[PDB]
Parts: sequence; C-alpha cells; structure tokens
Amino acid sequence: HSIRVDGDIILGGLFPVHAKGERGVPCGELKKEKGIHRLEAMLYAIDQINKDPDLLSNITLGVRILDTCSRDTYALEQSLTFVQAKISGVIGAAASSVSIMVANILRLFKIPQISYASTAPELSDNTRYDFFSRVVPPDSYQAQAMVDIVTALGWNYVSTLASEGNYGESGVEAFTQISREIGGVSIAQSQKIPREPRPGEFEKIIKRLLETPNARAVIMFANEDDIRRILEAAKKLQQSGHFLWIGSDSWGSKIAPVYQQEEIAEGAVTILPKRASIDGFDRYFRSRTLANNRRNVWFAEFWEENFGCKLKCTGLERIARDSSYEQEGKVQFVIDAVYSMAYALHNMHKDLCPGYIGLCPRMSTIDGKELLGYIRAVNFNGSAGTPVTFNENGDAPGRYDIFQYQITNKSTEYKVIGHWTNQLHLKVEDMQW
Amino acid sequence: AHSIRVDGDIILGGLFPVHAKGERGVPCGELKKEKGIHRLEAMLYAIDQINKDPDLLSNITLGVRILDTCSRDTYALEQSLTFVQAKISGVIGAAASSVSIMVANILRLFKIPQISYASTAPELSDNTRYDFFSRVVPPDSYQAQAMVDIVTALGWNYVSTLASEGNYGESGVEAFTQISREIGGVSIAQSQKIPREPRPGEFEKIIKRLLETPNARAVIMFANEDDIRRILEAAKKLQQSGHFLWIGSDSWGSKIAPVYQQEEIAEGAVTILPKRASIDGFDRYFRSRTLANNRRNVWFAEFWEENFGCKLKCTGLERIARDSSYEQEGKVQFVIDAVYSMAYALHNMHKDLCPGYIGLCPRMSTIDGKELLGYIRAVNFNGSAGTPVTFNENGDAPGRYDIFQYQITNKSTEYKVIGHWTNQLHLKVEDMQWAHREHTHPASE
Ligand SMILES: *[C@@H]1O[C@H](CO)[C@@H](O)[C@H](O)[C@H]1NC(C)=O
Ligand SMILES: *[C@@H]1O[C@H](CO)[C@@H](O)[C@H](O)[C@H]1NC(C)=O
Ligand SMILES: N[C@@H](CCC(=O)O)C(=O)O
Ligand SMILES: N[C@@H](CCC(=O)O)C(=O)O
Repeated sequence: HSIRVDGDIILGGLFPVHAKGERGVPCGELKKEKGIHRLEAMLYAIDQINKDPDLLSNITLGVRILDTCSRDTYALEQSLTFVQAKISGVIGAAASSVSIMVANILRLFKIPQISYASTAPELSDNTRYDFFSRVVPPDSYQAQAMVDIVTALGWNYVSTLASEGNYGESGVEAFTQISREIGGVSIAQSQKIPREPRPGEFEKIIKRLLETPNARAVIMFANEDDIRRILEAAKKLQQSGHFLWIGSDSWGSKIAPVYQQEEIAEGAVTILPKRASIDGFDRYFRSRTLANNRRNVWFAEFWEENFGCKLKCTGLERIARDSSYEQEGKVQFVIDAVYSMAYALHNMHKDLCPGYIGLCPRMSTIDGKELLGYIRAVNFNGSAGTPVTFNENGDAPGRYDIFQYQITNKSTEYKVIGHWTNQLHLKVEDMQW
Repeated sequence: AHSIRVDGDIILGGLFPVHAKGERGVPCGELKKEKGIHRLEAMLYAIDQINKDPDLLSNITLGVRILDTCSRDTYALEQSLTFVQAKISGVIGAAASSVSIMVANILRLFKIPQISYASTAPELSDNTRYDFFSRVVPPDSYQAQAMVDIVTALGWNYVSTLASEGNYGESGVEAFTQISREIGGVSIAQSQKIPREPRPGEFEKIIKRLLETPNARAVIMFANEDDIRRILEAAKKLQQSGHFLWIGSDSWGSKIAPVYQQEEIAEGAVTILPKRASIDGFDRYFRSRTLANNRRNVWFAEFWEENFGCKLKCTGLERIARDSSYEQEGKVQFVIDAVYSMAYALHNMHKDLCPGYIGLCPRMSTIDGKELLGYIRAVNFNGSAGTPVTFNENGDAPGRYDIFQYQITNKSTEYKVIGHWTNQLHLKVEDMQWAHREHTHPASE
C-alpha cells in the first residue's frame, strides 16, 4: 500500500494518488496527472541524485511514499508511519488542508517538511508551522495578481467561487480583503462548494451565479475536480460565452478540468507559479512500462485508467504514443523540493563530516532542527535552471505566469498572456475571445 | 510533576485550560482561576462522588490522567500523545473547540471516546470527521440562531461581527452570517477577526475598525475570555462606554473574568449560555480545599498564590470564598455531567458484559472504544442539577440556552436572566437596562 526504497537517509513522500471518494468512501478515482506524474517526479529526482558523484557522494537516498487520497484525515493515518518515538524529511503534501494536518504532527517529532503545491497563507506562520517550507509562493501574492488582472480588464463587478477547506476559503478571503482596500472591484456574491456535495449541487451554484447576470467574471479557488464539475454544469445549462472564468493555480494549465469540455472553458484566464517543462522527466516517464516500473505499486491502476483497458490490455502499450501525454505543471516543483532536501543534507554533511566521503559516525542521526536550518539556507539552480530559495517563513518569491485558454481551429492550448512579479505585466495583444 | 495522576481500575483522561496562552509564541501564560481550576477540580469532585457510590460502578475505582492544554491546540496535541502508544479508555475535554478538534483527530485513530464540556463548534457534530466525539453542550448552530432572534427582537438590523482566530470564533460567526443571508432583514456591516498572536496595540486598532461603521453599534462576539477582556479594556481606554451594544456567546456567558475591574464598559451587554444551575455539592468541596488536603492538584499551589495575591506573604491559613471572592464557574455542571456520562456508559457496558459479577470480570479486562462509544450515545440519566442528559446520533445536547444582561444598580453588578431560547425565543424586554451614551459618532453614508 506504499512505495518503499531502502537507503542511508529516508525521505518521506505524500501524494494525492487517488481523489476523495463519494459521500462516505475514503479513496476514489486515481489521478493520472496530479497523482502519478508528481509521485513519479520524486522517484525520478531521487534516482538522479543517487546517480550523481558530486551531490551526496557515496550516500543513497531512500523513499517512503504514501497516498493521501485528497483527504486530510486519511493522510493523518498515513503520516503516523513516519513517527513512532527513521524519516529525516517529508516531501508534500499537495492540498493545503492535508499539508496543515501533517505539519501539526511532524513538528512534534521535529521532521522538516517541503511542499510542492500547498499555497495557503496560514502555512507561512512559523509559530504554528516552524518545520514547514515550500517551493511555491503563498496565496497572498496570487490573490493580489488576480485583483490586478481584474482591474486591467475593467471587470469591476465579480463573483467568487471557493472549495470548502483552507486553500479555497483563504484564497477568496485574501481576494476579498485586497479588493475591499482597493477601489474599483466589487463582489456580487460568494459561493462555496461543499466537501461532500449532494447530487445536483453544481447545477444550483451556476443557477445562483445567474441571479447576478451582470457579474460575468468568476474568480475561483476550487480544486481540480470541483472546477470540472462546475464547468460540466455550465455546459449542461448552455452557459457557453456568458461566464468569464478566473482560475487559480489549482486550475493552472491542467488538462483535467478542460477535458471534453473545451468550448465552455474558452477564454478562461488562469494563474500558475513560474515553471518550465523538464525534459529529463519526460524521457524517464515515457519509457515506463508495467515490467520496469515495479516500484510504483499504483502503476498497474494507472495503466488501466491511462489506456482504457483491463489487465483487454495488451501489456505493450506506450505512454506518449498510445495515449495523449503532457507533463503536469507542478512536476518541476516536486523535483526542486527533493533537491532542496538533498542540498541541505549535502551542506549539513560538508560541516559535520569535513573531507569525508560518505556518512561519518557524527552524522549517524540527522538532527531535525539543524536540518531545517540548512533547508531555509539553500541556494541552488533547480531542474529548469531557475534559482530555488526560501525566506524567513520558508516561502518562494511571488512569481507567476498568467495563461488564457484559447482555441484556434480545433487545437487547444494555455497561451502565456502575461506574468506577475510584484507588478502585473499583462500583454493584451495576445488575448483572444 | 506536570500532570495529575490518580490510579484506578479504569483510567479517564482529562484536558483542561489551567493556564491561558502566553504572549506571542510563548506556550503557557497566566493561570485561569475559573476556566481552569474550577473545571479541573469539578472532574476530580465528580470522580470522588462516583467512586464513593455503592450503586454506580460497584466495587470499581475510576482513575485519572488530567493534563493542561494551555489554551493552545499545538500544546494540547503534545499532551494528548500520552493518552496513546499502540491505558486511557475515555477522555474528558477539551474546552476550546480548536483544541478539541486537534485532539479528536488523533483520538479517533486509536479509537478513544471523547466527551467535551465546553466545545460548541458545529463541525464537531460530523460523524465522518469526528465519530468518537461527543458533548454535553449544544452546537453553535442553535446559539447563532438564538443570537439572530435576539437581534431581530431588539430591532438591531445593522450589526457587526467580532471573532477570535480559530474554529470556535470563525465558524460561530459564519453560522450567524449564513442564517442572516438565508432569511430575515438583518444586515452585516463588517466582520472583524482578533489575531491569535496579537501585537501591542492590536485591540485598540480593532475598536477603531468597528468605529468605521458608526451606525452598527451592535456587535456579535465569538471570542475567548482573554480576548473579550482586552477588547473591553481598549473600549474603556478609548472612552467608548454606551456606544457598543455587545452580544456575547457562551465564552462570555455569565463570567467574572472579562468584566472584573471593567464593570462600567460592559454595562448593557447581552450574553448567552447553555441551560445550567449552580451545584451546591461542588461548592462545599471547593471551599474546604487547602494547600494541605489538595495535594492531588499539582497546580493548586500556583492557584493559591494567584487567588489570594501572595507568594509561597501567604499565611497558609487562607480560605476560599472567605478571604477571596468566589463564584462557581458556569460550566462546572457540564464537566460533572461529562464525567457521569462516561461513568454511566461503563456501568451499562458492565451490565451486559458481566451480568452477574460485581466489579471487573474477565470479559471487562479490555474496554473496546467502539463499544463504549455506543453506550455513551445511549445514556439516559438525570445529571448533577436534576437536568436530564442525552445524546443524539451526532453526540450533541439539545439547543437550550439562557439569555443574560450585565446590569448595574448602584454598588452591585449581576448577570440578570432576561430570557431563554428553547427552539424559539422568550425575551423579556421590560427587564432590560441600558448604559448612558458618553460619545456620539455622526454618520455620512
Ligand atoms: C564508499 O563507502 C564504502 C563503505 O564505507 C567504502 O568501502 C568505499 O571506499 C567508498 N567509496 C569511495 C569512492 O570512497
Ligand atoms: C470487591 O472486590 C474484591 C476483590 O476482587 C473482593 O474480594 C470483594 O469481595 C468485592 N466486594 C464485594 C462486596 O463483592
Ligand atoms: N495550491 C493548491 C494545490 C492544488 C494542486 O495540487 O495543484 C492547495 O494549496 O491546496
Ligand atoms: N464555547 C467555547 C468554549 C468557551 C469556554 O470554555 O467557556 C469553545 O467552543 O471554544
């Protein structure tokens, strides 16, 4: 029920391999992009570190990767395997509410944590989450970027849509706070999507948004699956062209919310932290087969869901050839989160074991508080050549790329229309409606 | 010693806010005389009365492991680890909702039933997130509805909301906001939040933010003891007596802590509290407590110094209610009834598992958490005040409240019972008194 890899130093991992189940079910449908891609990015990163002769010489990094199932309660059970009083550090989680609950226990046993996706402003508080760090910026900057985008387009009358939980509510709250302080932004209504929605709830939300027909723009902090079902309801009610979607990093440039629903999502403006597609991971992931990828205990489930068969399956399918494949947006952030942990251990080794290849007797047990100090201090170029750094709160700088979902003929893409680095740089020329 | 250990056949865990949260990061601060000591000592009292009894849990002694939460959920999580390893069969507490929630997260994994005496957050009713949680106090769903009715009855259709950072404050105000949005003509001017770790001058800044809507004089308040005190302190400092019309939740209740030495600024404040009565039995027990006989309570020496204003200066011959002012804390009844609920459930479980034996039989050697929870939800007994104690499917008490108003006659201050809320409002407007306005705020909106 987990991925175990032996090594000198063991790194913990938390990934949403499955979505949350319906009503009273813990785990649901497997996430191909948000789950497998990101999980496999950690294993790839560790493979690359272990291969290297310069970084952590004569030292093998081990793995303990667990499934969160998108639930914070389920992830809490899993996180108990990291503690008993050996896990030196933990990578994850993805969802903020999941990362918050895990951070609560990890700080008691002094285990450093680096997230690749969690953006909730609460997590930057060192009094509550001292052992938490992240390679993504807090939602404070993303909310401000949204207010700037809304201002630039002249949409002074907007509506907010949020998933229940920390990420959704805190994202919208920050947007509401900043818009109240500035002039020309007014909110028509706030809609909240429940954790366990009753049948027909998403259709009611669209109907509620249609109570204010002049509020066409909808700023939304909703999770991957919630956006899809919102767009699904809007498609059924023929609301194509009416709404003007503003999506957060949970939307980003993902394929999951827009698959088979391209027309309804046309013109949607989305935000995602600065990232690039990693070529090395693409070469690795495309060459994965049922035979060579036995480490991944969830890879057989992925195979069935990815190629649309049952182990019907020939067994000799190819990931990029037999099915459409594009690297998940936050794959870079996963790899950089692993390298952040690795460089910190490397810098700790350089001080505890001077001129000693391998782990010296002094570095038999890695001190958590000391390791946290090294993580917050690292400064290196990541998997894309971009610098990776942490501030006093363990945050990355507020740097984003602004996309827009555009169709030319029958080809779909998230085209870069701007970037936000303290100030908005929106290219109005490149936008399409 | 950092905890209260009392040995027995069946050990019951306890979580109490003996100390308040320290300033800016500091885990523990000032000792709570009423919220901490009164309630903690109420559990020890209840257990003494159960152990003495020949009919309830015959030939069986209830043990104790009581811990301090320091009003912090992070601190309480560290303490709650002592309850688990791979024996504690029941937990009483906590007080704060956010504290109870964080403890309930770990307790359900090791299947330990939990009964709270104070925690009122609506989220705790969910048997998906917190199936092993129960409470002898009603959820804030009812209290917020009660507050709406009071506001409707008084004609205050333009209100502001004030909340402490955390589950109790935020979701208490949210419940009030959601009801106001769905039905009625009650409008909300602004929603303010009190920071968990406030900087110097924060409470004066909050009062000044509330003045940014001068028409909204009425303030719905879901804040803890310490926050209410400092809010009223800032209002006195900024000379705002008569202006604000406070609507306080059970965290305000009929408590002395926020109004002590600040009687004038709190005049006219309307407060809510679940139905309760003062128990004479506990008063007789708590008054006769000395430094010599109460060695069980490891925090009693600290309480002594704080209660009489001396240093262990102290004669040693001081007496509770005689040398210092004393009144039983409002939620003492709920602590005792929470302990008795755990006792009656174990009694009812004993009756099915050991139908003949008097005392722990071989089948009662290990207490199953899932089994005990079923008995806790099924108990039906009259409590320490004669009031019936029941639990619904979600493990909640019915929504039954009393409404108070803080009134000053001449040289006497009290919380006068001005009404009650039991599914519907019964408010006596004739018995209400108001403070004189010293400062007026003109509006231009
Ligand atoms: C790696 O470690 C092993 C065992 O400690 C040792 O025998 C070997 O010489 C080391 N390799 C290098 C290149 O130092
Ligand atoms: C109480 O328990 C003890 C020890 O098991 C036993 O000897 C005694 O008889 C019991 N008392 C009664 C009244 O049954
Ligand atoms: N930024 C989101 C995570 C969304 C994702 O996994 O892309 C959160 O903090 O919950
Ligand atoms: N009702 C408050 C507890 C206040 C008290 O202890 O009086 C809460 O749920 O946090």
